[PDB]
Amino acid sequence: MVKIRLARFGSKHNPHYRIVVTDARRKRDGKYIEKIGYYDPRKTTPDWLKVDVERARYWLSVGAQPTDTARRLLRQAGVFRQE
Amino acid sequence: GRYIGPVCRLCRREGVKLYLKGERCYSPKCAMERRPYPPGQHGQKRARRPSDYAVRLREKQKLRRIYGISERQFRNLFEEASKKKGVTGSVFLGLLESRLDNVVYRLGFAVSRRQARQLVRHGHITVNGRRVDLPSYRVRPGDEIAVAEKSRNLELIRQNLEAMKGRKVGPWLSLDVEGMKGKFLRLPDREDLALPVNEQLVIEFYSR
Amino acid sequence: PKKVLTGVVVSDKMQKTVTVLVERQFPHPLYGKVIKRSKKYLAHDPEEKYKLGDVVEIIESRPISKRKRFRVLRLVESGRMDLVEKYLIRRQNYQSLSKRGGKA
Amino acid sequence: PTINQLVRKGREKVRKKSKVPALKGAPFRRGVCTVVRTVTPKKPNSALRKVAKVRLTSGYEVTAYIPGEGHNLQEHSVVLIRGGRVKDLPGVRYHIVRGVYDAAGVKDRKKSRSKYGTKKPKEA
Amino acid sequence: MLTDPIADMLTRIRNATRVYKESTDVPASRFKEEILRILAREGFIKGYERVDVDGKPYLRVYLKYGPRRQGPDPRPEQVIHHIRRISKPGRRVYVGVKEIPRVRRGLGIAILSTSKGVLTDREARKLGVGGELICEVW
RNA sequence: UGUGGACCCGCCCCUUGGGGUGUGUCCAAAGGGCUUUGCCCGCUUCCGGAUGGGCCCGCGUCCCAUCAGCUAGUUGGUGGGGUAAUGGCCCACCAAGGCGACGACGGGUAGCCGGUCUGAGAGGAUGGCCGGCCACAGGGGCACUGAGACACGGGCCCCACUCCUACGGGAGGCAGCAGUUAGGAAUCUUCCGCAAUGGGCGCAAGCCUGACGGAGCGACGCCGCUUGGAGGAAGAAGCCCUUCGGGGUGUAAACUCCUGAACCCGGGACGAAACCCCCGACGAGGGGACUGACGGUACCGGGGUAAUAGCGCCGGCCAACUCCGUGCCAGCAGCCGCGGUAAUACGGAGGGCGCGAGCGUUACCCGGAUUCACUGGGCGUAAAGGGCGUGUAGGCGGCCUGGGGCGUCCCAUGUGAAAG
Ligand SMILES: [Mg+2]
Ligand SMILES: [Mg+2]
Ligand SMILES: [Mg+2]
Ligand SMILES: [Mg+2]
Ligand SMILES: [Mg+2]
Ligand SMILES: [Mg+2]
Ligand SMILES: [Mg+2]
Ligand SMILES: [Mg+2]
Ligand SMILES: [Mg+2]
Ligand SMILES: [Mg+2]
Ligand SMILES: [Mg+2]
Ligand SMILES: [Mg+2]
Ligand SMILES: [Mg+2]
Ligand SMILES: [Mg+2]
Ligand SMILES: [Mg+2]
Ligand SMILES: [Mg+2]
Ligand SMILES: [Mg+2]
Ligand SMILES: [Mg+2]
Ligand SMILES: [Mg+2]
Ligand SMILES: [Mg+2]
Ligand SMILES: [Mg+2]
Ligand SMILES: [Mg+2]
Ligand SMILES: [Mg+2]
Ligand SMILES: [Mg+2]
Ligand SMILES: [Mg+2]
Ligand SMILES: [Mg+2]
Ligand SMILES: [Mg+2]
Ligand SMILES: [Mg+2]
Ligand SMILES: [Mg+2]
Ligand SMILES: [Mg+2]
Ligand SMILES: [Mg+2]
Ligand SMILES: [Mg+2]
Ligand SMILES: [Mg+2]
Ligand SMILES: [Mg+2]
Ligand SMILES: [Mg+2]
Ligand SMILES: [Mg+2]
Ligand SMILES: [Mg+2]
Ligand SMILES: [Mg+2]
Ligand SMILES: [Mg+2]
Ligand SMILES: [Mg+2]
Ligand SMILES: [Mg+2]
Ligand SMILES: [Mg+2]
Ligand SMILES: [Mg+2]
Ligand SMILES: [Mg+2]
Ligand SMILES: [Mg+2]
Ligand SMILES: [Mg+2]
Ligand SMILES: [Mg+2]
Ligand SMILES: [Mg+2]
Ligand SMILES: [Mg+2]
Ligand SMILES: [Mg+2]
Ligand SMILES: [Mg+2]
Ligand SMILES: [Zn+2]
Repeated sequence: MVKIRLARFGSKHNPHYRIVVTDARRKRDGKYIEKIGYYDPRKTTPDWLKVDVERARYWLSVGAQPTDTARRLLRQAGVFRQE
Repeated sequence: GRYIGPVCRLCRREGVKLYLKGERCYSPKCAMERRPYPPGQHGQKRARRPSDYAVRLREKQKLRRIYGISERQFRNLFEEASKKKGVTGSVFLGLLESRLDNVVYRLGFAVSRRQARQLVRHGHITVNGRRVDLPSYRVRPGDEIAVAEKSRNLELIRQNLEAMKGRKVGPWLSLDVEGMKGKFLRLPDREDLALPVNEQLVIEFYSR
Repeated sequence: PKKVLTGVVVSDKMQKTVTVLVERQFPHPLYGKVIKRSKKYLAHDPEEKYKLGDVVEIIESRPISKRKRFRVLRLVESGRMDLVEKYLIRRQNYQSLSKRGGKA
Repeated sequence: PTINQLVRKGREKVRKKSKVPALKGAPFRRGVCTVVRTVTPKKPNSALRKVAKVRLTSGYEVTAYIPGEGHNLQEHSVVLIRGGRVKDLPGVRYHIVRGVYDAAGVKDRKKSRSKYGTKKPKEA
Repeated sequence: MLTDPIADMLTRIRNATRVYKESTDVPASRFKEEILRILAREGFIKGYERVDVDGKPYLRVYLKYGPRRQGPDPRPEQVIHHIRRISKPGRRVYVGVKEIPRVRRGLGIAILSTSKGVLTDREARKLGVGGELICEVW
């Protein structure tokens, strides 16, 4: 099914993931359906994680299944927070 | 520094003191004294009218030789400058002057550029309080170039900053001889430099 | 949108099918001058309602056969063999240009 | 040509003819000598130019020049060719790479050593 | 028959001016007339009028030159130095508003025929339209 | 059982097989687990979403016309078969068609693209790496199972080949990673790990992932960096040229002092927080624990030695000249051209120029080359007017008015993936 997962975009020893919505079957770095965020594991800048909850929620509402790390990040940005 | 080899033999070939050795380049010993003619078995031979091309080749060599930079780096800086907005001549000079190893020479921490280059390499220099051992490192407006706090007591660094007392420095710069701190106020302008080079001939050299 | 083209009916010698010669104009990709290029489409005609010289509109359709992926939409104006003539002569002119002799 | 003509026939792109069918236009080609004669130059020249007929691996049989003061190619040695005409010997369009395979590099050569395939001599 | 009446007119003027004529006649056509209005309005020609030569409608174009000059060859400078057809039968040339050219950094003009009528390159540019690049003049 | 859905006929709305409705007929299901008498995992039919895909159409996509005619499943029709579905897709029958100089058919070559290189641009060349599509999995054919395959590490047959063989008969297919061998001018480690991202299966634990994340080898490319810094004779020795007086290498060296690449010692990462478990509703939210291949690597701090230089060129183009050897020889040579005894062009040497961890060479692409010219060329004598005419297609077309609005121009809008 369609997923919300991380696509690798940094450089050697300089990982920079790109949180994308893609079909489960594509290369992890292949053609995605939509970019809905980014994530710098090493937090090299204050802005090491953006998400756009609006969109993350649209895909979740239509099927998109996030990987474990994907939701960990989506949650950290309050995608599932309902308070 | 770079090139590594007789340096005063370049001033000789350029027929213009490229002041790059500190002392001596003042004292009646710069070779350009009682020996102004170029090096080699034919140095004093009646020079033949130079070719339009030879003229631009030597002007580009005179400039690059002043900063002790490789042709690889010189060219890359010129190309960067070329495509950049603004008179390529000045922008090019602006960039050359922004090299850390140069800013160190300009602030007097070193008597020459080859020395300044070695000071930067050996970690005796600090930009914004952080060690930066890259001669090619590009200083930017607002940066503070100081002497490494652990090198402030080096016999060489002393006499060099002592001599800077009362001594004026480039209008686009400013230094505190006390804290051994310098300041890159702004990119120098064509009019601020007094280089023995018509950089127009250099722009032309790279269109041949 | 299903492409709609307009051309002339040059062939009729077919059952429930007519050939529509469609022309188009366009600037030459390199030389600029506007040039006329043409193409024949085999269009569907269930009632054999159109004849030679009929200028008809043709519309992009669901395949009716190999070659037939267009159906005749409507008639724009009829009778005019001046158009059929160019095609015919240009067709007959093919006798001269070859290896064998021909009273083209 | 009128524009209509250019529309009808267009312009024609000419083709570059190789000056070295060292096939597969590879940079070099390996071969085996079969003859190692001398040849007389032309025009206003005269001398015994050294040359070799090489049975190439590319299924080609060609003559290659043997640059350098003196050589050691026998009527059967394996050699490598690079391609380079010899303005003086019409027909010779390739050079033999001195210093590769059975082609010894020029001895006692101090100058253009890199060409002629000759190692840097020692000194102290 | 005349294959390109505009090319013809442009040329009659090219020719007439080069031998310094007082004026020159050109077969009459509305289109040609609209072009002359530009030339006149822009100061390439004093103007033009509608005469009927030998029973047929022509347009007398009154040419314009500079002052006599000094030295060898006192011939006046041309007001219309250059005037060349751009679009022509056999090779029609159409430009979009963003492609209208600038004849001699503005010291010259380009007459194009748009759906808003015949306009100079500056006029057409302002009006925000393009069309057939008729000629070029400077 | 029939929510429903499928099919036939009818009616209605739509209008190429879309939606509704009525009668008739036809079609459902699977169980399992416990933090057991509910909740979880799952099953069935249907409507829809999302994603992925099939098929069709306009336009664009190399060379040869010393390839000009091509075609009979061919072109179309009716009926049928087939499929998820249109279609000669396939079949029976009927019609006689279809295609071509706006280049059919035939031959040559070639995976296409985003882009890449070059170019002032127009354009030329190109399609490695990365991303998208296609195609193929020893060569040829075929179908089965499946939502999906005509299926690289599934199946059948034919062929070539290797292998085992009790000769009857069998087993195989690195264009996966690595590696071998062959060919070649030439292209790597039979490595480490699943710690990270991604994938498959599982409630989960977790298992599997030569995808991948890393390390290895190669100046193959790009960038950064070092082989020292400051002082040091009107100037050592040697080499070197010399009008023998000097001139050059040369501040170069020696040497003085300063720093301190290497290397030693110490500390030593980010990449990892989730899954999981506890609280809370197996939710939101809160809490906790496990987990690093790279690696004792990066980086930080202390200690610390002056410590690789090369290659091409110096007749003109083209930056750089002298001696000697050689004597149309030996040999240079990109093009002009050098060498038949004073050679700035060969060979060496001193010196010099250029670039420097590289420098040259060969090959190939674009440029300069307006040297196929659209931008941007030509044809009296330089290459180029057809021997002349008639005329077919085609190209082109006088003045005025009107309709249309195809070409053309304008506004808005959609599209123009990411990378570049
Ligand atoms: Mg220290
Ligand atoms: Mg240029
Ligand atoms: Mg060559
Ligand atoms: Mg040489
Ligand atoms: Mg029911
Ligand atoms: Mg209906
Ligand atoms: Mg119905
Ligand atoms: Mg019903
Ligand atoms: Mg149960
Ligand atoms: Mg036939
Ligand atoms: Mg049928
Ligand atoms: Mg069917
Ligand atoms: Mg039949
Ligand atoms: Mg073909
Ligand atoms: Mg191929
Ligand atoms: Mg470009
Ligand atoms: Mg060009
Ligand atoms: Mg381009
Ligand atoms: Mg392209
Ligand atoms: Mg490849
Ligand atoms: Mg790719
Ligand atoms: Mg496919
Ligand atoms: Mg194979
Ligand atoms: Mg099936
Ligand atoms: Mg395999
Ligand atoms: Mg081999
Ligand atoms: Mg893993
Ligand atoms: Mg995983
Ligand atoms: Mg020194
Ligand atoms: Mg785990
Ligand atoms: Mg509980
Ligand atoms: Mg939690
Ligand atoms: Mg030393
Ligand atoms: Mg030379
Ligand atoms: Mg020179
Ligand atoms: Mg000899
Ligand atoms: Mg001599
Ligand atoms: Mg002589
Ligand atoms: Mg010499
Ligand atoms: Mg060209
Ligand atoms: Mg010409
Ligand atoms: Mg002639
Ligand atoms: Mg004639
Ligand atoms: Mg004839
Ligand atoms: Mg007309
Ligand atoms: Mg016409
Ligand atoms: Mg009209
Ligand atoms: Mg229109
Ligand atoms: Mg648009
Ligand atoms: Mg858009
Ligand atoms: Mg893009
Ligand atoms: Zn000096």
